[PDB]
Amino acid sequence: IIDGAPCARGSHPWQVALLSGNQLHCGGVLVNERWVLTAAHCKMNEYTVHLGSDTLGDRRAQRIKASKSFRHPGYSTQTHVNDLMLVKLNSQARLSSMVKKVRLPSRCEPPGTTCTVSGWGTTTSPDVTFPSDLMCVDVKLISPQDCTKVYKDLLENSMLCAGIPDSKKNACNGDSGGPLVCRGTLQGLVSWGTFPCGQPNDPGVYTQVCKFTKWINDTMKKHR
Ligand SMILES: *C[C@@](*)(O)[C@H](Cc1ccccc1)NC(=O)[C@@H]1CCCN1C(=O)[C@H](C)NC(=O)[C@H](C)NC(=O)CCC(=O)O
Repeated sequence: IIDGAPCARGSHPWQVALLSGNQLHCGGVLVNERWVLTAAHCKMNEYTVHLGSDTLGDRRAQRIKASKSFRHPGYSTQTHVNDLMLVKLNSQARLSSMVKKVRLPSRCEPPGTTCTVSGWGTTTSPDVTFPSDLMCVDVKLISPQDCTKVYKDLLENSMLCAGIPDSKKNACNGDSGGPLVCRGTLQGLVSWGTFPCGQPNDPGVYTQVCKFTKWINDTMKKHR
């Protein structure tokens, strides 16, 4: 997260991290005791999932191995359309005041809504700096018509743009798959942006969760 501040302690109990061993790979969100939602571009053969602490690296965090994951069938490794994936935990997450299921949306929040995006990704770019504490920034949803002016053919329908005018506040490497929450529901998963991160007036681009709830539910049903 570029130009953020630590998230409020205990306010992100549905945030997880996907690790390669104990190295950050991506963010994610806990959907239920057996499933994490993240970005398809974060696909690996196996993952370690961190839950239950705002401190990445916390010796007391819950850690669960995950062997199985399923990208949206429409995902492209070229364009990153449909950048979402479900990761199946090998054992059930232990829920508590610090480990909670995210609230998936019924509806799509409109342009101009204020939202919060979180993650443990780099706070600097191109030279990286990885934080210990979960970082947050508030960003506003940008309409497709406005966002197309910037990204043109790179933007496809189920991508949602968000940012703050003239601001570096944004997502960056290591934040993918983490949550963009607006008015109490999960509206986005971090997907992509420009490089170096934090260029003013280059929106962050998110998978628009309100377009994928049938696939999310159907896939979880199918796999257990
Ligand atoms: C995987 C996830 O952690 C990461 C999150 C992220 C968010 C914002 C900025 C950078 C990274 N997502 C990515 O790494 C995605 C998926 C692979 C490629 N990718 C990108 O966001 C890359 C960095 N974006 C680009 O290549 C964009 C489309 N082009 C440019 O940035 C060109 C130059 C420019 O205008 O500055």
